[PDB]
Amino acid sequence: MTDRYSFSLTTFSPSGKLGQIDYALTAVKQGVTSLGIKATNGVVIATEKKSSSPLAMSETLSKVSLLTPDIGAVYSGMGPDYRVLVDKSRKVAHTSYKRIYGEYPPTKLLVSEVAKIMQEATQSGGVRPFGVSLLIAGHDEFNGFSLYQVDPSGSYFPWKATAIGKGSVAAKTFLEKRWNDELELEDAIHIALLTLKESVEGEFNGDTIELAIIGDENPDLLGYTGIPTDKGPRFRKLTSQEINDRLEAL
Amino acid sequence: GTGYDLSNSVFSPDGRNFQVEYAVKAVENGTTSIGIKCNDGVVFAVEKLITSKLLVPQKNVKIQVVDRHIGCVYSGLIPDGRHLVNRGREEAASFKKLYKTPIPIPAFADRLGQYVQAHTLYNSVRPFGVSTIFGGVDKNGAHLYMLEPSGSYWGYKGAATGKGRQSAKAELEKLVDHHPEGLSAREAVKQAAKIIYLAHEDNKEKDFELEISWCSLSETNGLHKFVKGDLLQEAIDFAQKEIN
Amino acid sequence: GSRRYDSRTTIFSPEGRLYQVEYALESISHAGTAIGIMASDGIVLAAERKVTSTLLEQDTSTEKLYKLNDKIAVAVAGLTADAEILINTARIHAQNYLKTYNEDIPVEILVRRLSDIKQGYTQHGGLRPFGVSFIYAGYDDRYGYQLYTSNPSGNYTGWKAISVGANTSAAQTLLQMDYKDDMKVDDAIELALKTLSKTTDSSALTYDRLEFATIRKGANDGEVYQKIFKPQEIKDILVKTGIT
Amino acid sequence: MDIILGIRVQDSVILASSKAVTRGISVLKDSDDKTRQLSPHTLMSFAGEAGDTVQFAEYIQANIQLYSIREDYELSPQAVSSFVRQELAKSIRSRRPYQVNVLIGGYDKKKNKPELYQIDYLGTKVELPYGAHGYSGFYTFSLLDHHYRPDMTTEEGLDLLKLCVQELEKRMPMDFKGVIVKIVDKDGIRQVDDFQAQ
Amino acid sequence: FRNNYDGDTVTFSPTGRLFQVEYALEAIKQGSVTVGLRSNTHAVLVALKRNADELSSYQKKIIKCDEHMGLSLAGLAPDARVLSNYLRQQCNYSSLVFNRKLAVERAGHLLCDKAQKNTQSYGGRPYGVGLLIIGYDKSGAHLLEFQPSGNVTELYGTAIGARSQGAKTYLERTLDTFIKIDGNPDELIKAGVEAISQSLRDESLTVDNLSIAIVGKDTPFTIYDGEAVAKYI
Amino acid sequence: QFNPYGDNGGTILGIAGEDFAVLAGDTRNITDYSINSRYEPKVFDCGDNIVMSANGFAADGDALVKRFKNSVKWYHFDHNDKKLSINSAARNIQHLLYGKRFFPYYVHTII
Amino acid sequence: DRGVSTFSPEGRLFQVEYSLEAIKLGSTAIGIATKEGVVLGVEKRATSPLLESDSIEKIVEIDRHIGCAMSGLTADARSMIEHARTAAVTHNLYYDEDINVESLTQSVCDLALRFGEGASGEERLMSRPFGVALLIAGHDADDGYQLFHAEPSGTFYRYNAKAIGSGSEGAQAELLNEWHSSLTLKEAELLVLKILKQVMEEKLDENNAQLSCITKQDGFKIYDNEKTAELIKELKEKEAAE
Amino acid sequence: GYDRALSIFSPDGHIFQVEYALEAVKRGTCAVGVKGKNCVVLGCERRSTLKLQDTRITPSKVSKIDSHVVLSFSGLNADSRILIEKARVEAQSHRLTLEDPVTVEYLTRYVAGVQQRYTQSGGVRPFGVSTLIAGFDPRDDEPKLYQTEPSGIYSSWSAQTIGRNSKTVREFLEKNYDRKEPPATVEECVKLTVRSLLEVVQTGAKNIEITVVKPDSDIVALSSEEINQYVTQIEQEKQEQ
Amino acid sequence: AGYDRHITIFSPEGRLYQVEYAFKATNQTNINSLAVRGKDCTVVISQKKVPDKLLDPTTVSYIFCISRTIGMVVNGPIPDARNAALRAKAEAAEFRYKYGYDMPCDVLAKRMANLSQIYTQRAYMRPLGVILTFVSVDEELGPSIYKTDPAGYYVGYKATATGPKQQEITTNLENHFKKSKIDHINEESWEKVVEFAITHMIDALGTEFSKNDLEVGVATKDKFFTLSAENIEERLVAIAEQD
Repeated sequence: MTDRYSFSLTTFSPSGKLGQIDYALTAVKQGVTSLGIKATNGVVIATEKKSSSPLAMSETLSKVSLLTPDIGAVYSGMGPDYRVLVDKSRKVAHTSYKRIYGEYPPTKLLVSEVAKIMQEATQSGGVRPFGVSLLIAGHDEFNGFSLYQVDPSGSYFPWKATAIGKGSVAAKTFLEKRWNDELELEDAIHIALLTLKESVEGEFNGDTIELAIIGDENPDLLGYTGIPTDKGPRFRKLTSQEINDRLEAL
Repeated sequence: GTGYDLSNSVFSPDGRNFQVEYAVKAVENGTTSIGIKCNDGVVFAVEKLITSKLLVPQKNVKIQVVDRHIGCVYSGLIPDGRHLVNRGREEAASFKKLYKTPIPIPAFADRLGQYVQAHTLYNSVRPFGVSTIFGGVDKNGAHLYMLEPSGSYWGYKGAATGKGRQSAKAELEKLVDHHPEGLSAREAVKQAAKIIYLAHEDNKEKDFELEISWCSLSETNGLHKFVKGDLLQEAIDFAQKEIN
Repeated sequence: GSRRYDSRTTIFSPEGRLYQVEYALESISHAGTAIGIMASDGIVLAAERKVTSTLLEQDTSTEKLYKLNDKIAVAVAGLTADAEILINTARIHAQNYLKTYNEDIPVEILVRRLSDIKQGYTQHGGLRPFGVSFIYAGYDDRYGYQLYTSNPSGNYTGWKAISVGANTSAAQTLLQMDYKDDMKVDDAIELALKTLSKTTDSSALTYDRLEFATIRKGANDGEVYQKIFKPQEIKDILVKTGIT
Repeated sequence: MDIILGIRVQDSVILASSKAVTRGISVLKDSDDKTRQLSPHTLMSFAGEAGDTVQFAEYIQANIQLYSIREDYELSPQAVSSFVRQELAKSIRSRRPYQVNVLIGGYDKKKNKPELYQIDYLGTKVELPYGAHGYSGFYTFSLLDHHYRPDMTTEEGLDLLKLCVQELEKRMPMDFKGVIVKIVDKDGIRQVDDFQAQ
Repeated sequence: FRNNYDGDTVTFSPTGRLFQVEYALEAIKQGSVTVGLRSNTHAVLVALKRNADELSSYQKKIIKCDEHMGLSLAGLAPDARVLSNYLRQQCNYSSLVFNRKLAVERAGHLLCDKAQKNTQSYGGRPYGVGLLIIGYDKSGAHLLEFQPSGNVTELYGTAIGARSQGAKTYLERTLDTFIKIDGNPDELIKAGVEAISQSLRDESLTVDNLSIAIVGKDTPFTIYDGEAVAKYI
Repeated sequence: QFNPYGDNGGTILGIAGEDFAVLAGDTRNITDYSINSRYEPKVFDCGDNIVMSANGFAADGDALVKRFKNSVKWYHFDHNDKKLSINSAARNIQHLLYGKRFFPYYVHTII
Repeated sequence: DRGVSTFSPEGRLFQVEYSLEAIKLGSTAIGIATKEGVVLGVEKRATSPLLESDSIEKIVEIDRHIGCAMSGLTADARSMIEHARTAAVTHNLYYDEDINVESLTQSVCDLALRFGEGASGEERLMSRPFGVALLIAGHDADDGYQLFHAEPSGTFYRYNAKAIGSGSEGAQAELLNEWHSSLTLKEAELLVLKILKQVMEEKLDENNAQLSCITKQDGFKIYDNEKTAELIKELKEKEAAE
Repeated sequence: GYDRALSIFSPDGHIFQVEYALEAVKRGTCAVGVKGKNCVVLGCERRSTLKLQDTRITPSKVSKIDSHVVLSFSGLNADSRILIEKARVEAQSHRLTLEDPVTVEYLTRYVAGVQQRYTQSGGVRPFGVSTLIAGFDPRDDEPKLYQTEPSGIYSSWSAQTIGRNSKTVREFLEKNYDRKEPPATVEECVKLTVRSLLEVVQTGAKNIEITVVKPDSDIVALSSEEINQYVTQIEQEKQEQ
Repeated sequence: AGYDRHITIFSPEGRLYQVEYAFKATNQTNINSLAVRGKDCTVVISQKKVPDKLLDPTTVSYIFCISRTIGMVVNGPIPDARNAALRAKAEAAEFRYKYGYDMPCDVLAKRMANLSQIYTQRAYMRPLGVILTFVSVDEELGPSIYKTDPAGYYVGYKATATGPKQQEITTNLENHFKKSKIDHINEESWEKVVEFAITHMIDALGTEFSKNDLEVGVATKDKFFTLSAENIEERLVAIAEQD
C-alpha cells in the first residue's frame, strides 16, 4: 500500500506549458455556462441546472453555494470537484479567519484561500488539478461588493461581469454591451437572465435556472433577534417563483 | 493504446482488472480442492501431488484451521494461501477478544473478503494467487465459502477449485440433486475422498496423497478436526472401489 | 509500482542542464513583462498585465506588484498562484527576522532565503519547480537601494535595472542603452515606461494594462516610503511622460 | 551567587565579573572568566546554574559568529541582545530551562555609542546605564545611583566600579576572589589586567 | 512476452507466473550443490564448497540456527545470512519465552511466510537462495527444502544446486537403505558423501572442499570441515 | 503505590585459587519472614567455563543471568564459536547492567 | 525504469553486477598474506602532475591490527571505513578485546546489500550498491594473519593473495605462480611492488605507488616514501640479476 | 516521502547523474587557484553574456567558510550556496566542540562527504558543483589548496582549475608551475594566476577577480585597479618579444 | 504520453479515462435494478441471477442494510460493492455516535460521493466500479432515493434504474409519471408499491420473473428490510391476478 505517488503529476513541458492545467481548463470549457454581474448595490451569479434525467430532482443539487453569509460561489467544470472545494472553502473560512478574528473573511481573502487549495493540487504529490473554474461573489464592509474568478491554475482575477463555461465567449461579448458602472442590482438580474437565455437550449424558467445574489441584509433570514450588530446574510438564493416573476417582464 | 495489464489496480477499457485475472490463471494451474457442506457441518478435501518418494507421507499438510471452528483449504500459490490464513487467524482473534463469541463464518468470510479485495486497489501490491474454500459451524448452522483473487466470495452447497475443478463441480452438482434432503457428515467424508480421486484424472501423470478434514456439530462437536487412521482409510477404499 | 509515471523533475540532462528549470524559464518568457530600475534616490517597479478585458476590474487588482515588507516589494513574472505561495513565505521570513533581532530584514537575506526555497525544489522531492521569477526592490541601512532578480533555478543577482518576463532580451538592450548611474527616480519612471512601451505585444500601452510602484525616500521625512500607483496615478504619469 | 556588574560610560562599556568558582565546600578556581566575546565589539558576561552557564554562552557565541561569517557583517549590540532574549524566553517554558543571567555590552560602530543590556534567565531584557545580576545590585546600585553621570570618562568609570567592588568586599558574606574587568569601545574588547591594586 | 512482465515481483504474467521469483530460483541452480538426508535418529547435511581462485577460500555453506537445528545454502550468500539469522532469533525467542525448542516443521513455516512477503509488495526482491534445514526435535529427525518462492517441503532426503539432479535420483533409489541407518551416524554421512559425488563432474571432493553437518538423538548439531572429514573422502 | 522491587535474601561467595575458582551461595529463597524455598539454585554455569550469580532481587537476578547466558550464545554465533574470555564476559556484563542505569537490576552480581 | 534491486533472467542482481563493472575501472590494489604479516599495495594513479600525489589515500587503518585497501569509486568507501572503524572500536568497548578480522569484515559486508527504494525486510536506505571493493587485511590470535576481499555484493572471500582493480585478472594470474605457503615479509613486499609495476600504466616509483603491512608486533603501518623508494631500488637490482 | 533512486549504475559501470553533474561544472565559469610559499591565491572569471549588474551586492565567487579558509566553485550557483552554508555551519560546530577552528583538509573532507552522500541517497540529485578550498590550518604557515567534485572525491593540488576551459588553463599551469620553486612572493603568485586566467577570459579587466589568503586569517580581495595593473604589465611582457 | 489512460489524470481532451472505464465495470454483473417512492416508503428491486447450482442462493445479494433506516443497492462487481457497503455502514454508525441522530440518506450519499471523488483526484487510489443507490424514509424528507457513481457525482431521484437495460426502465417510469402527474407511486401499503415496481420492471425488461429472480428491499418510517423468497412469491401471485 502507501501512496508511492509522491512526485508531481503536473510538470513543465518543453514548450513551457503545464499540461494538466491546460487540460483541466479544457474540461471547464465543456462545462455548462455560468456567469456573474456586479451592480452598484449587489452582485448576481447564475447558471443552468442541466438535469441528467427528468426523474432526477434538480433542487437536490445546487450549483450555487453559500460559502459565508456574505459570499456565494458558482462554477463550471466538474461537479464533484466543485462540491469538495465548497466544503474545504467553508471550513478554511472558519479555521483560518473566523476562529481567529471573530468575523467572516473578506471576499478577496477567502478567494485567495480557495486559490491556494487549487494551486496545491497543481504541484503537490500525486494529484490532478481541480477541473473547475469558480465565480465567487461577496461583500465585506471595507471593499464593498466584488466578484472574482478562480482557475484550475490557482490564478484569480476580479471582474465587473463575466461568464465561464460552454458559451463563455459569446456571453462575455453580450455583457460588454449591456454593462455600465451605474447598474442597479435589479438591472443586473435582468441582464443576467438575458445572457443566460442565449445559452439555454431547452426550458428556460425558474426550475432549469439557478440564481442567487449578494445584496442587502436579510434580517428575516437570520433566525434570531436581539443583537443590533447582526442584521442578517447578504447572500440570498432566488426562489423558483421569484425567477419566473422576472421572466415575464423579460 | 495498451499496457492495461502491467500495473495492478488499473481498469482496462472494458472495466476489467487484468492483473486479477492473471492471478486466477495461477490458481487454475495449481492442485485441486473441494468443500462439501453436509446437513450439520462441512468437509474439506484436497489433492497432494507426490512429486517423489522422498516426500514424507502424512507430513506436508495443506489444510489449515482458523481459531478452533474454521477450516481453510486453497488452490494456487501455497505461500499466498498461508499469508491469507495468518491474516484470517489474527482477524478472528481480534473478534473473539472484543466480542467473546468465536467469529461467525459469514463474518470471517467478509474479513478475508475485504482483505483480499484490498490487494486489487493499489498498484503497489500484487493480488492473491489463490482461491480459498473454507467454512465451519457457528451459532446458527454450517457455512461453506469460496473466495476468489478478485475478493469475490459466495456461500456454497459444494465447491471446488484448481486443476480438476470442472470434474469436481460435475460430481458436486450430482450430489446436490440426488440428496435434496441433505447429506450426513459421515457420507460427505467418503463422497469427498471420491471427488478428489476422479478430479485427479486431469493430473493423472503423478501419484497423489489424499487429505480430508471436517466440522460436524455431531461428529466433531463443532470443532474442525482432521480425518486420519481408520476413518480415513474407509473413505480411501470407498473411492478406490468406485474408481473401477 | 508508480515509477512508471514519475517524470523525475530533478534530474540532469546529458548536457548538465535541469530540464524542468529550463522549461519553467520558457514558461516565464510568455508572462507579462516587469521592469526594475534603480536610481540614486529610489527604485522603480513597473509591470505589464498580460491580456485584459473591458469588464476586468482594475481597481481591486494587484496581480504583479506585491508588498513583502515596509521597505521591500517585488514584481512577479509567471504563475501568479505559485508566486503567491512564495510571497507569503517571504512575508513570514521578514517578520521572523524582525521578531528575532528587532531590525528589518536586510534585502539580500530575504532574497537569498526565497532563492534557496526555490533551489530546493530543484534538487529533491520530485515536485515541479515554481514557474516564477521575481524582481525585488527594497532598501536597508547597509546598501540602501537594491534591486534583485530570482528565477526558477534558485539563482539570484543584483542589478541597476533589469527585466523579467517576455522580451527581456529586447527590453534589456534598450535599458542598457539609456541608463546612467546618476539617474533620478523620475528619469527611471520615464525610462521604464518607454521600455515597456517599445517591447509590448499590444497595440498601444494604456493605463489599465499597467502596474507601477516606487520606493522613494521622500526628502520630507528621513525614512523610506513604498508607493503602489493607483489606476488614476498611472493614467497621469502616462500622459505626462508623453504617451497620452 | 557570582558578581556581574556592568556600566556604560561616555564612549564604552565596562564589565566586572567575579573570578571565584565554588563547588560546595571548596573554592575550585579563583581565575575564572565569566565572559565570552560574541563579536569584535560585543561582549557578554554571565552567571547562574553550574553547567548551563557556559553552555548557553558558547551556544550564543557560535551563532553570532556564524551570522558574522554568513553575512560578513557585525550585528548591532541591540540585535544581538534581542536574539539572546528570544533564546532565553523560549527555554523558559521548555522541559529544562537554561538558568543563566547575562549582561551584554557592546559598542555600536554605526551609531557610535556604547550600549549595556541586562537579561535574566526568564528573558526579561532591559537597557541600562549600569546593571548587575543577583545580589550584586543590592550593594552597588545605591553607589551607582549616586555617583553616575552619562559623560563619565572610561577612567572615571573604573574608579566608580572600584568603589562598588570595595563595598561588595566589605558587606557581602562570600569571597568572590576579586573581579576581572573589560572595556568595550570603538576599538574593540580589552582587559584591564590591573584592578587587583589599581 | 516475458520481457514486459519480469520488471518486478508485484507483476503477474498473463499465464499466471511470477518471473522475478523464477529468476531468483535460477540463482539457486547456478549455485553450488548440497545434499540432505535423515534416518530415524539422525539428519545429515553434506555440501560442496565452491571457491573463486586457488588463492581464495571455499565459502562456507553450513549454518547452525540452534543446538538442535541448522541448514545449508544454495545461492546468494547474504540472503542466507539474513534468513539463517532470522531463524536464529525465532529459535531463541522460543527458548527464552516458552523454554521450548522450536519444531523444525515450524521453522519451515516461518521461513516460508517471511519469503512470501518479498513477493507481494513493490520495491522488494525475492530471496535468491535455497535452503536445506535439518534438525532433531520432539518428533525425531527432520529435513526441509526451502524455496525462495516460499515453498518449504519435508522430505527423507534431497539436494539442491547445480547438477543436484544426480544425487536426487541416487537418494530416490537408496531410500529404503539409509532411512534405516538408525544408531550409526558414520553411515548416514558416508551415504551422504556417496550421494554428493553423484553430482560432481569437475574434480574430486578434497579435504578443504567437503562440508558435513549432523544432528540427532544424542548429537548437538555440529559442523565438520577439513581433516575432520578426511575419513570420508 | 506499586513497588517494582523486592528482596529475596541469600548470600554468595567467590574465591579465586591459583588455577581454580569457586562461586558458592546458599540455596534458601525468602520474602520477609517467610521461606519460599529451601532449594532454589542461585549460581549458574553459562558456558565457556563461567559461573555467575546475581544476588538480591530474584526476578532481576534471573533476568540478568538469562540475558548474559543468551549473550554468550550470540558471542559464539557472531565470532565463529570463539571462547568468551572471563575478562570479556565481565566487560559485557557491565554494559548489560549499565543499560538499566536508570531502573537498575537490584542485584549484587559475581562471576 | 526498473527496480534498483531486480533479478536478471540469469538470477543476478543488475545493480550489483554493474557495480562490479565500475570497480574494474579503479586503480589496482594487491594483497599478499604470509606467516610474517600481510602486505597491501596500491597504485596511487594521479590524473595530473599538479595533484600532490601524497594526498591520495587508498590504504587506511581500521584499527591497530586491521587495515585495508580500496578500488573503484573511492568516495563510496568513506562510510565503509567509518562503519568499519566504529565496529572495531565498539567491539572493543563491549568486550575488552580486539575484533576478529573476519568479524570486522562480515560487519562491513552487512552494509553492502542495504540498498533499494523500499525492500520489505527492515530499513535499507541507500539508493545503490557501493562502487568499490576492499581488501581488508589484519591479524588476530585465533586465525593469525588474514586477507579478505569484500564486494558490493555483500559476499566476502579470504585469499592468500588477491588483486583488485583495472589490472586484476592480469595481476591475479601473476600471483597464482608467485605465491607459496612460505614467503617472507620482504619477499612479499617486493613481489607486490613487482606486480604493481607490471599492471600500472605509469613507471612505478615511490610517488605513484604505496605499500604497507600488518605485523602482530607493530600492527598496521603505512610505508613512508623513503622506506618504499628503497624497496623499489632493491627490486630493480634483483630483477636485473638474471 | 520521495525516494526514487536517481543516481544508479548503468551497464558500463557509470552513474550518469554524477556524470552529468560534472557536465554542469564544465559549463560554469572558470576558477583557478595556485599556492605560493606563504600564501594561496584564487582567481575566477566574471561572465559577460549580460552586463549592467551591481557588483556591490551581487554574490561574489569566493566565499569565506571561516576567518582562515575560503571556498570558490564552478557550476550551478544555487547549489554552491547549499554547500557553502553547510560548510560554514560545520566550521562553527567544529570550533564549538573541538575548541579549535577546522583545518582546510578537514573542512574539505566534510564538504566532499556531503557531495558524496547526495550521489547515493533517494529523491536527490548530485550537486552540479565542483570546488576549490584554500586556507591555512590553525597556527600553521604552510599553504593548503584542495579540490572536490560531485563524485565526492577530493585531493590537494599545487595549483588547479575547474570550470569552462579549465583544460586550456590547466595546461598553462602544468608547464608554468615549478614545484621546485613555487611563487615565493604574494606578488609573483597573483601574477601567475592572472596570466593563466588571461588564456581564457580574453581581455577582461573587470572579468577577472583575485583573492589572496595568507597565514593567520589574512584574507583580502583585489580591486579592479590592482588587478588591471597586473594585466597591464603582463601584456607588455609579450610585446617586449 | 499514453499513461494518462492508466491513472486518474486529465487527458488532452480533459477527460479522466479511468473513471470512464470504472463506469464500464458497473455493468459487468449484467443485473438491472430500479427504485421507486411510495406515499410513505421506498422500494428497490434488483434482478437476482444465480448461475451455478452449487451456490447457496441466500448468500447472493447486491442489496445491503446500511443502518436501521438506510438501504443501499449496488450495481457492479461484488467485492467493490461489499467494500463500499462496509465503509457506508461504518460511516453511518460513526455519524450517529458523533452527532446524536441517525445519518440521513442524502448525507451518507454525499459522504460516499465525496470519498469517490477523492479516488478521482489522488493517483494511488483507483475508482470503485460500482453505482450505489441509497434509499430510506428520512424523518425530514420522507421517501428518499440518492445515487452515486465512480465520478463522485450524486443526486436525488423521484425514482431511478441502473444496469445494462437502464434506459428502458427509465423511459418506462418516465412515462408513467408524465401520465400520473405526481412524482411518486400513490399508494398506502408498501406491498402495492412493491408490486407496481415488479410490474413496470417486467413491462420494461420484457421478461417474467419467478420468486428467485428478484430481490426486494423496502424502506419505511424507522426501518429498512428485505423480502424473502416467500414474501416475494406472495407478491408475484397478487400481480398474477389482474393481468
